[PDB]
Amino acid sequence: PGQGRNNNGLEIGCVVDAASGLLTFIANGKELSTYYQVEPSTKLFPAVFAQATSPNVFQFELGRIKNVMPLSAGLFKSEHKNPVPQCPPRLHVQFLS
Amino acid sequence: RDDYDFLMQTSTYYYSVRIFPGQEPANVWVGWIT
Amino acid sequence: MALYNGYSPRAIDMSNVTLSRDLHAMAEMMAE
Repeated sequence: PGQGRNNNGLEIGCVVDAASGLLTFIANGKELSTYYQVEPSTKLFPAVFAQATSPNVFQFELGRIKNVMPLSAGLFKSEHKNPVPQCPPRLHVQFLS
Repeated sequence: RDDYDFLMQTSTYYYSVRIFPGQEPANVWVGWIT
Repeated sequence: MALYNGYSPRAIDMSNVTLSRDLHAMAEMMAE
């Protein structure tokens, strides 16, 4: 739907339910129609494909929303029951080279 | 706020991507890869 | 898209948009 494209930075939220292998997306507090169903034991890497049209392109935000654990909880087994979002030094950004 | 028991029992994880103003959203894809 | 689309002065952070080479030449000549 119709936005100003610039009132606030676009926030695309990715939600992964690993117990059911269901991938859903949120545009702006609004569930998107696109969804995916992955096969069991799939290992999914968060990914962004971008063609830069600005000095500032985008940013990963490793937070959480209501009733959902943060990404660090599933990434690290030591934080499997830690609701507080974390970005340990092991997690970093890689690019196709 | 949220339900602590549900938050502990859930296997649902979240992350987000903020596309800054001035960057064309048609040139940005967000999701997961293997 | 736009057709279907106390006081808050809040406006748009706009300086981050890019311009092509022809667009930049346009801007230069019209500022001239």
